[PDB]
Amino acid sequence: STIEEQAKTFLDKFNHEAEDLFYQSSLASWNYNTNITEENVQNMNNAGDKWSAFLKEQSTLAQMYPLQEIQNLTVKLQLQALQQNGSSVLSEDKSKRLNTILNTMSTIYSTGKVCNPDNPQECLLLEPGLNEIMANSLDYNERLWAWESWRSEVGKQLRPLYEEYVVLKNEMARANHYEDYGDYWRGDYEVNGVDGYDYSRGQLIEDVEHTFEEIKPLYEHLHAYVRAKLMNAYPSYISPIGCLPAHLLGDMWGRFWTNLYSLTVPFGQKPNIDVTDAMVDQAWDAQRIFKEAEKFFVSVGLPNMTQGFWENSMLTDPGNVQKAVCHPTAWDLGKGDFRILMCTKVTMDDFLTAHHEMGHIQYDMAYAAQPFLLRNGANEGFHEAVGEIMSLSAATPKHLKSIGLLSPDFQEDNETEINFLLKQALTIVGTLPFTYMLEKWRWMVFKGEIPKDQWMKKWWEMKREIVGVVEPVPHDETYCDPASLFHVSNDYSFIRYYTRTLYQFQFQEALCQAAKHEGPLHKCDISNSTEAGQKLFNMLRLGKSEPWTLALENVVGAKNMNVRPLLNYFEPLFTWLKDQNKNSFVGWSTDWSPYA
Amino acid sequence: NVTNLCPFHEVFNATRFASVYAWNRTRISNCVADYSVLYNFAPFFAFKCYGVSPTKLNDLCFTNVYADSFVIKGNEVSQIAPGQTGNIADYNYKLPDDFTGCVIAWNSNKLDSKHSGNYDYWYRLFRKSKLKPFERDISTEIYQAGNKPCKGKGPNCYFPLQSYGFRPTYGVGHQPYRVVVLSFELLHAPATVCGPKK
Ligand SMILES: *[C@@H]1O[C@H](CO)[C@@H](O[C@@H]2O[C@H](CO)[C@@H](O[C@@H]3O[C@H](CO[C@H]4O[C@H](CO)[C@@H](O)[C@H](O)[C@@H]4O)[C@@H](O)[C@H](O[C@H]4O[C@H](CO)[C@@H](O)[C@H](O)[C@@H]4O)[C@@H]3O)[C@H](O)[C@H]2NC(C)=O)[C@H](O)[C@H]1NC(C)=O
Ligand SMILES: *[C@@H]1O[C@H](CO)[C@@H](O[C@@H]2O[C@H](CO)[C@@H](O[C@@H]3O[C@H](CO)[C@@H](O)[C@H](O)[C@@H]3O)[C@H](O)[C@H]2NC(C)=O)[C@H](O)[C@H]1NC(C)=O
Ligand SMILES: *[C@@H]1O[C@H](CO)[C@@H](O[C@@H]2O[C@H](CO)[C@@H](O)[C@H](O)[C@H]2NC(C)=O)[C@H](O)[C@H]1NC(C)=O
Ligand SMILES: *[C@@H]1O[C@H](CO)[C@@H](O)[C@H](O)[C@H]1NC(C)=O
Ligand SMILES: *[C@@H]1O[C@H](CO)[C@@H](O)[C@H](O)[C@H]1NC(C)=O
Ligand SMILES: *[C@@H]1O[C@H](CO)[C@@H](O)[C@H](O)[C@H]1NC(C)=O
Ligand SMILES: *[C@@H]1O[C@H](CO)[C@@H](O)[C@H](O)[C@H]1NC(C)=O
Ligand SMILES: *[C@@H]1O[C@H](CO)[C@@H](O)[C@H](O)[C@H]1NC(C)=O
Repeated sequence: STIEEQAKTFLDKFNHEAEDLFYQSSLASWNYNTNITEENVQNMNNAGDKWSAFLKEQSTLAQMYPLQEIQNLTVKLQLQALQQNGSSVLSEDKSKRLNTILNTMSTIYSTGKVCNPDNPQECLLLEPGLNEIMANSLDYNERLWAWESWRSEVGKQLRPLYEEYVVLKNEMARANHYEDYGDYWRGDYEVNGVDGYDYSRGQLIEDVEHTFEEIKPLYEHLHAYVRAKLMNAYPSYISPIGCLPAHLLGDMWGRFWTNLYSLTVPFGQKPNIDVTDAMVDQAWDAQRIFKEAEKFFVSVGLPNMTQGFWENSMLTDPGNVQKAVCHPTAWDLGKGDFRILMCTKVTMDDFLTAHHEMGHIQYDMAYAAQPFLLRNGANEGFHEAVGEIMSLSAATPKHLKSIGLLSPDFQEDNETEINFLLKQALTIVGTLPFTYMLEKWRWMVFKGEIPKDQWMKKWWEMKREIVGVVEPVPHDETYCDPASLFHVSNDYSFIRYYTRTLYQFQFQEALCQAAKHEGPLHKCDISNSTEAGQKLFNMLRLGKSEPWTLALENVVGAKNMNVRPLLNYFEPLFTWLKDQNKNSFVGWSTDWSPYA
Repeated sequence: NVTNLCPFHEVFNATRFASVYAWNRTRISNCVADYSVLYNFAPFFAFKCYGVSPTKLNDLCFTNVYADSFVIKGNEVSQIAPGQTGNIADYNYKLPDDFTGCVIAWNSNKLDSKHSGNYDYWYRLFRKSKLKPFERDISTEIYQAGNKPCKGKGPNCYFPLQSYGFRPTYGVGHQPYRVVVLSFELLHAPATVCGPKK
């Protein structure tokens, strides 16, 4: 027997054991998340330990068959996944140190809190009070105080842990083959062995640079408009040619600009298209919303939910003593089991969220035929974009009119479209520079270009140079601002959002072109169309069996990332902004500072 | 030719139903085979008949009847048919291409699944070759997927059998199913097994 046959037999045995082990672990996790107690935590920990141990031994056995004697190109992917996602290289003491450091950082982030200086006995946590204060309150002093207090009480503690963490991660990454941890993160987009579809780990940086260079002008126009409106709002802090202080962006960090809509609306008099009152009047509930989402998904040809989905999933918060986490998530326990966990109220936002989660569940359902190691999205960005396109398509006025929530006596003038486009832009376009700058800074930090004594200096310099945001209070090397973010402190990658932002718009334009639709792209619906559903399914069913370049070429016809769809989506808003900005200066200067 | 009734109600309606790799075999002879005893079970997942018609079955008379019973998954029931390939078809139970009989299958999730998982149903996974029609192989020897001679369970040596994990929360296509196969034939005989008639 050759190597390939033995590899196939080993893969069969591994799949047939891993399915059951994964099902048990996922069931334990769900049982904990729904019925929070202590014995549920014990069971979840036991299941996780069993799964991790099994993966470890399976990787150790799988490290025997060489990878250069296999030409099937499908066994190789699974063998590489096993060999890379369960291997341990560092010694036991270093592994224990890394795990302890990660647990300490997570606990510090989770249990961190601040107290009122006026009343030390009064303290408030981040999520309940600090987020609300940063969101809705309008007062310079309190926002500045909250921002400074959180930064000083989090980053100062987390700095030495990060300093010790980067060295261990660099050693672990350099151990296998990679230069550093940045290469380890960037290796997700690598494609090897296929002629005409190859992708190197160094191509991603150049692609990101090119896309951001093509994006910049629209972002700077939006920034100028927002700066002018904020100057109209705050009369003694914002400069006409300066930069926006960081503590006036509507949230703790500045990731999203959504909370500035109530202050920068182009036309206040014209109302929005909120349909909460109609839903209340028509006596709706969670069941009706989910049935409507199911009907919408059926109308495009995709299959609808199984009986187990309705039997097992919970859609409303039990309240009383049954504690639970109300974060909406989509579960895939395997063995044909699919559930959605969320606490649903009567709001249009819940309508859109239900559509998004049902889209994620459909994506999970599509590829449930590939081997156990290939049941995943083509890369880290496809799944999110597939989720987001449904929410994009389900918010159009035409869909609401067809459903019945919106009265047929509604008209769409210039101003309604302008308001809708601006509201979408404030959330979509305002987050790209932040993500790009954060990922770039982390890449340089891991590569070693930035020394340990210039962290904050380079961070704020790049913030000013890219995001156009200036700090309100100077920071020395004792602070660690990036550690205050959940993703940075909990060891998660961050470029997936940047990729999904482009992917969702490319997919949406391709789908709308396949449905023979005329007019502006921002008014597009694919509810009745069946060609779009079949075309989407043709890519959904693939899973990980093909490189993402091939799937992208199959869907949109382009092998690489493109930014033209995103620019075409915002064209009327871009023209309006260009016409509006004929007086105020466009651009920013980094020499200014709020603290003289 | 006054006789008694056949034990159809006993091959059906049993607590333990035997695993697929060790399927049971019962011979029916010298009785009146009424076919109204069935249809009292759940709506069948499959009632395919090959040599005769399900309606043209009460008045007909046979020579001898064989009943085979086992438990399989949901998506594997399509592999029990003349001339089919797959793991179950060629490693556990193979049917001849000139089969004359009927195949009955119905969902039994409410009786063959437990919260902690049912591990009492097995199915062979590895074998050296295929299976001849209507053949059985009940043995346990370590598979040799390698060149070095095998001694015990270890690298490149596997335990031939494997068990299911039936649970009540599994989706359709993974829940247990009960399968019963009847194989009739009409040949030189005094026609012992006749349908109910007067
Ligand atoms: C190889 O090994 C790696 C790491 O061991 C595995 O990578 C993990 O992959 C999973 C899924 O692919 C990742 O899970 C994702 O986590 C995101 C981060 O969420 C965290 O924060 C939220 C709070 O904001 C918590 O509630 C949550 O529990 C996490 O702590 C999620 O945001 C993602 O959810 C998205 O998708 C789901 C549906 O899948 C939607 O319902 C959500 O709304 C959202 O859109 C997702 O769950 C995980 O982060 C990865 N790990 C790391 C370290 O990056 C590989 O899976 C593994 N490969 C194998 C085994 O083949
Ligand atoms: C690389 O290896 C894979 C794994 O063996 C090969 O995929 C296999 O392809 C064959 C057909 O070419 C599949 O056989 C099919 O079996 C079903 C019954 O399950 C039958 O109905 C079909 O008619 C067909 O005979 C086989 O299932 C499939 N393997 C898996 C795990 O699904 C692949 O062809 C190999 N490619 C190269 C280039 O070597
Ligand atoms: C998809 O097709 C269905 C079936 O016709 C549409 O449902 C109809 O919508 C019109 C809109 O004015 C109503 O008057 C009908 O009463 C609806 N029929 C039924 C049976 O409900 C649906 O509107 C189409 N999708 C879109 C987005 O228009
Ligand atoms: C939750 O856990 C408790 C503790 O074992 C258990 O008694 C209860 O049945 C579980 N389910 C619910 C709905 O409370
Ligand atoms: C959607 O669910 C209904 C049951 O309400 C079912 O009749 C229908 O067949 C399902 N859709 C498809 C495409 O099967
Ligand atoms: C609104 O759109 C119509 C469409 O032709 C156009 O004629 C009109 O000038 C627009 N108004 C403004 C203020 O842009
Ligand atoms: C037939 O099935 C019924 C259903 O509960 C059962 O009560 C009865 O004992 C069965 N007959 C047997 C096992 O002979
Ligand atoms: C197999 O059939 C025989 C027929 O008499 C029966 O006695 C036996 O109990 C059956 N096996 C099982 C496991 O029920």
